[PDB]
Amino acid sequence: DEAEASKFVEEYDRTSQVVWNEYAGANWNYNTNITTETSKILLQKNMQIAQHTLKYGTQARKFDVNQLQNTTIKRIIKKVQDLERAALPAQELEEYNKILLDMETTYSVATVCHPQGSCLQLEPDLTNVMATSRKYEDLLWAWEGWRDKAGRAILQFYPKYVELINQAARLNGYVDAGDSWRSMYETPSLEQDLERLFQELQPLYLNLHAYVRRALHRHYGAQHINLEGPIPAHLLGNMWAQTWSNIYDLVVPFPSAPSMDTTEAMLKQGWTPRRMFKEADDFFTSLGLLPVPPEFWQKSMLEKPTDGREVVCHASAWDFYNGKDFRIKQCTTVNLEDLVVAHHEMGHIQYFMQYKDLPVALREGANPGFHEAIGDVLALSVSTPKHLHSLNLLSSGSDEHDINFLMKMALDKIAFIPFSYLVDQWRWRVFDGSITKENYNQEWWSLRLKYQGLCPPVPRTQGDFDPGAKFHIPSSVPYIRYFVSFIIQFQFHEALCQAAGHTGPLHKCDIYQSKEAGQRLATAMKLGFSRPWPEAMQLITGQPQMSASAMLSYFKPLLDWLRTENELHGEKLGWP
Ligand SMILES: *[C@@H]1O[C@H](CO[C@@H]2O[C@@H](C)[C@@H](O)[C@@H](O)[C@@H]2O)[C@@H](O[C@@H]2O[C@H](CO)[C@@H](O[C@@H]3O[C@H](CO[C@H]4O[C@H](CO)[C@@H](O)[C@H](O)[C@@H]4O[C@@H]4O[C@H](CO)[C@@H](O)[C@H](O)[C@H]4NC(C)=O)[C@@H](O)[C@H](O[C@H]4O[C@H](CO)[C@@H](O)[C@H](O)[C@@H]4O[C@@H]4O[C@H](CO)[C@@H](O)[C@H](O)[C@H]4NC(C)=O)[C@@H]3O)[C@H](O)[C@H]2NC(C)=O)[C@H](O)[C@H]1NC(C)=O
Ligand SMILES: C[C@H](N[C@H](C(=O)O)[C@@H]1CCCN1C(=O)[C@@H](N)Cc1ccccc1)C(=O)N1CCC[C@H]1C(=O)O
Ligand SMILES: *[C@@H]1O[C@H](CO)[C@@H](O)[C@H](O)[C@H]1NC(C)=O
Ligand SMILES: [Cl-]
Ligand SMILES: [Cl-]
Ligand SMILES: [Zn+2]
Repeated sequence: DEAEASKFVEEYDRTSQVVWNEYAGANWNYNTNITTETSKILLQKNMQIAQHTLKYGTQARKFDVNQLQNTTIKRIIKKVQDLERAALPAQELEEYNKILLDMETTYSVATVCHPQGSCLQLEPDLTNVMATSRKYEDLLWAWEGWRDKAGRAILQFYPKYVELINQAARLNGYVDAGDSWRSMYETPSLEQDLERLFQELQPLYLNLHAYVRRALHRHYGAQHINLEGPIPAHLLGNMWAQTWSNIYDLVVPFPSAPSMDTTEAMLKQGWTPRRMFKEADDFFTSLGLLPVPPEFWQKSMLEKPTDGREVVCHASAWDFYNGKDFRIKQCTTVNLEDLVVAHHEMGHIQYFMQYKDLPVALREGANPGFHEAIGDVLALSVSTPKHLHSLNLLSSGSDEHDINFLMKMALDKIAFIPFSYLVDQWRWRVFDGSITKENYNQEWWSLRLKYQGLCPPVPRTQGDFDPGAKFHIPSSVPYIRYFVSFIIQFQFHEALCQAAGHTGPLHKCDIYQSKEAGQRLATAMKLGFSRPWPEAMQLITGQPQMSASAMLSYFKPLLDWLRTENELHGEKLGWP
């Protein structure tokens, strides 16, 4: 009956709200007051939600959904039939939840110590080392040490995790966990579409890579940089070499056009975590988008707590499933990177608020990439010299300043493309059994080489598990969403710049206060997961494909500059 599928999704919706709230409830209380008290309540909440998932998922499975007339109801029920981990038998479920928890915990408490000297955590201590050291051996120490202590300690967990995550996926009708993850895009052509997009950004990436390598050669010495080879992975200013803007100082196109210390000026002006998020909120509301509610301000955690209570520090945005309570937890450092991340997280919150009246099953982004993209869009405008100046973080003109800013943007946006691409290429092949525990690491480095053109500064040996040194691997968060985000964020920016009436070069656009730009975003965000994502894309951009052409157009002046510069020096693009 049509009416009985209707009643079912109504009940699911009512009961999911309550149960999901309680779990987000408990999970929050844990994350922002790790104790074994909150940790014991979290465990009990895990079983509660698994038990509701099972109850509802079993019932949803009894609907012959072909026969379902209403498309929203068909779509909700189809999703409820996926139990996720709740599909597992009781034993396996217990052990998977515990694997996830032990992996996350291992990663987040791992420290690197000098022999009778200090122990360094990943944030801020090792992150700052990677960002600011210019000494090969000091970078290597932090780079190797992090892998020694985080990645190797993940390895004892990973095989069992893969086994249980694949098992849950097969139990929900997928072939393996990767297949389950890719199905979030509802795009049978996903893998080839992503490949084409990655191929489109190779000229820009290869030219960026070659110019950066020559600049490293100049700093680190001819004996340590091969001008036709991969770059050693510890020299890019970032623990994973996944963004390169901390070595802007070594690579500036035009040293003659100096620019302000963004970080120093924020500090210099006593920016706090709160001002950072307040500025993010202001940008959202300038677009006519929704302000975060008063509750957000009361309950969010915007900086490492100081009552000596212990917390999980990775920036994250939280929906509590009651249409009222949305939160961010981030141990905000006062710097440029973190201001972007504030925007990133605030984009998540905006989406939560835009779709909060849908059925919970439809409360997701049009695809995971759209969710990751929202904040970054706003942040592209934020990073303009024009905007940074309006916030009193830059002094201003020239072609030089322009090429300098593009370079700064490139070391964030372009460098991340291969990295964000390779992560799930690796995991997809682990999940499908192509990569086994005997070759996790070797296959990671194959992809690190093939896609990013990087090599490990020291030989890896059996027992290393470098992937486990990147948060999302032990936390089991899919990563392709970030490669998608990075492409479609420039298309969004181009479309909103167009809505806003900007003309001339795309990278000069700043959509601050554009109500036309807000309306495009709001309409798409309001859809949630109610319609195939090409419809949200078409709402924003007027067409329905993912496309690198906007990112290319944004970067085109930099492409020309890098070609001229690379050609002048005879660079050989790539790493034979
Ligand atoms: C197939 O089924 C789907 C699903 O049906 C729904 O779910 C199933 C399981 C059954 O329960 C159904 O009975 C139930 O209808 C059908 O899709 C639905 O179709 C109707 C319209 O035909 C849509 O109604 C719109 O709903 C929005 C918002 O909905 C929520 O939020 C409101 C405000 O917060 C609140 O008033 C509602 O009660 C509702 O509540 C939420 O419900 C979800 C669960 O569904 C729950 O999880 C939430 O927690 C809960 N929220 C709260 C607060 O508790 C509503 O805003 C719309 O109003 C406008 O639309 C009318 C039509 O044009 C218009 O006459 C009104 O004046 C009003 O106008 C607009 O108002 C705006 C803003 O103020 C204004 O700017 C505009 O100018 C104005 N527009 C005009 C005049 O053009 C509206 O009623 C449902 O959204 C929709 N559900 C979804 C998400 O798909 C589908 O129709 C069926 N298909 C077929 C083949 O028939
Ligand atoms: C810091 C940023 N943090 C993430 C993040 O915000 O995504 C955190 C951790 C990963 C999940 N996450 C969240 O906050 C989610 N609750 C977001 C979400 C998931 C599903 C549905 C809706 C919303 C991040 O890792 N980033 C940011 C860019 C690159 C990547 C990285 O650091 O490697
Ligand atoms: C932290 O946890 C303990 C045990 O759950 C609790 O009693 C205490 O109130 C919490 N502290 C804060 C500040 O939330
Ligand atoms: Cl690595
Ligand atoms: Cl994803
Ligand atoms: Zn995110």
